[PDB]
Amino acid sequence: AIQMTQSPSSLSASVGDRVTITCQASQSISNQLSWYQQKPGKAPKLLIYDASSLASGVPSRFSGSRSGTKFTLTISSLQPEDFATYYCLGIYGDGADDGIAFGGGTKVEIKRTVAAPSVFIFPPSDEQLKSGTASVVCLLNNFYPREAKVQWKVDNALQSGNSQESVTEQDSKDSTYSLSSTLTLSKADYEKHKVYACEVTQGTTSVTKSFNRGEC
Amino acid sequence: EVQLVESGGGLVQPGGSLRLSCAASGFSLSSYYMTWVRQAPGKGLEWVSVINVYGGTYYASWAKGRFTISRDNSKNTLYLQMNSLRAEDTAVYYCAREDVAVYMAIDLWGQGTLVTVSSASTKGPSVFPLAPSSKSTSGGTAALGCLVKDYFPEPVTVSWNSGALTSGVHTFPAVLQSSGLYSLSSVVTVPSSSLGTQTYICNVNHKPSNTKVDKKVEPKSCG
Repeated sequence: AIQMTQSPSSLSASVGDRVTITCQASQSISNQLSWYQQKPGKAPKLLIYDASSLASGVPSRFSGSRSGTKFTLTISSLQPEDFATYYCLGIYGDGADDGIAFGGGTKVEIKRTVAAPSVFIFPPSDEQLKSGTASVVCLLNNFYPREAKVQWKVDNALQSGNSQESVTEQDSKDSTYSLSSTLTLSKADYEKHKVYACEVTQGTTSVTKSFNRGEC
Repeated sequence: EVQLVESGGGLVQPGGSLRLSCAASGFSLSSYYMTWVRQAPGKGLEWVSVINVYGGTYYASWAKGRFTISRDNSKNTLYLQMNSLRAEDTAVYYCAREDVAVYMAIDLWGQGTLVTVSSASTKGPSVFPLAPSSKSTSGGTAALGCLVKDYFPEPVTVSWNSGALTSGVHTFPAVLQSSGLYSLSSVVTVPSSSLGTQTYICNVNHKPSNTKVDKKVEPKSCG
């Protein structure tokens, strides 16, 4: 009956900062603690074993340290490719009596300069209109930060409780994001109007991309 | 050259059973401890089961006598049989190799398989085109994509031109709609002068329903 208390749950830093993750053991696991990194959609990769030993093919800016029952994983110079979730694994002996314990995990976001999105808008296709439902999708490509106020207008009338948003994970190269806002209506509600638009607000700027039914 | 490939998993009704398998390539799993580790959606890693080099099986408290880990040495494959599945059992299950003689850690994993325990029924997706528009698209670049709507359960896999188009491709995570069905989009940016001469086909795969959709996205004109 052993538990791994990981801290913190998440943290943001800029490229070059020094970040620290801590793992507290319920009892004493001696040195049998390992650190792993997991990227979205992927299985974790072994970063550090036996508290302070480096794996094969892991850069030197990952380090591990032990102080009794407190284990520390340090990223000395954060790089844009370190965006992941980090876990500790402690094993009391053979794992019996729930001796194998994972940490809660730490999600590491990356702080960078503000970058404006490229905004596209796609009307619903006729193939989808044949079924009595219309989804118009607003795409925001390569922006930062993740925060962005995306609103919908139909005939310059603001919409609420009518769309759904989805965010990609932070890009592994330029630490950027991509957002999709899908506005769903019935075929009748789509035919009842003409001008559709999505407005993206990011600080002091608010760019609106639009299209009108029929004409083009 | 050393891999663990997992198969099995999909939609299972509560109280129903399922069997996951993990084929090893490049080594014999009979020489290592092997492990099954799960992860529920948006949560942490949860240890499930371990099998010894002798064949001794260790399980967890919540899955004691309910699951069964095994290995076939002739086929060189690990197995996890699940019998009394509950709603809290939906998760991505991973097969992992434990190196207790050197690392005292896990040095090899496999891609996960998603097991969804639910009473809902399997439904295939509808794939509509997000058509590229005229050359009024932020310069020389254009945006096109596929809208994958009304499917269940997860996951869906999208690719473009059978894996030939990868750069500038964004497949958004799925969103649970009010209807209990999922929906997502996959968009790609291309040079605007590519339209008309280069074809763009999105490849939607939905293994839970054994459905595969290839939709050629074509430009929508004006007039």
